[PDB]
Amino acid sequence: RISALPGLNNGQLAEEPLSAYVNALHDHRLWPPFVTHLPRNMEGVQVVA
Amino acid sequence: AHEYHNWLRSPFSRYSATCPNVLHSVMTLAAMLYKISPVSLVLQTKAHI
Amino acid sequence: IEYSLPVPFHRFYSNPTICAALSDDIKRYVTEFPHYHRHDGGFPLPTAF
Amino acid sequence: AARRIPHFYRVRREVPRTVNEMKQDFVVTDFYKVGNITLYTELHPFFDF
Repeated sequence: RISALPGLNNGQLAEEPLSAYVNALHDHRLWPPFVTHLPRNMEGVQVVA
Repeated sequence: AHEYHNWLRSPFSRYSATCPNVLHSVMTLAAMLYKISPVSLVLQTKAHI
Repeated sequence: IEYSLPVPFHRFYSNPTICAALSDDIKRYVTEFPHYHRHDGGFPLPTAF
Repeated sequence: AARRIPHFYRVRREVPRTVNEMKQDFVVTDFYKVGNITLYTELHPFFDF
């Protein structure tokens, strides 16, 4: 709740929501250090093993 | 060892090394993750943050 | 779940989380538009309501 | 209406944001600034336009 700006993040300016531009927690490009499942969406993200 | 291309640089761990183990430290770590794109900047200013 | 139908009809009672859990169409809709997930009355009600 | 509710969300199109909702995200001081688009509708205390 603190991370986003709920009062102003109602919209889009690309495929991404406004909340993704304001804070990195809501940005899908930032991954958690430990993963168990791949994310649903990976538009600009490419994973290399 | 690619610090410059990482998302979280040295100040993050420098802060976490000494922060008290209280909720507010978690909140501040979240607040430090605010992005500094122009869209983020206009959203932050409109909230008067 | 099989016998349950979600009815978002009021700005106080339109919680997108419950509707997405109960209805697959609403789940796809919210997946397409993540900014609609919020709870401030910004979730689009059907045109009738 | 209850059966038709899923059919509304079946189409993944977003809806325009109403003007009354847009008024709510200005802070107390910048409501009066020229950046408040909606001011041309705020004509009467007791009525909406």
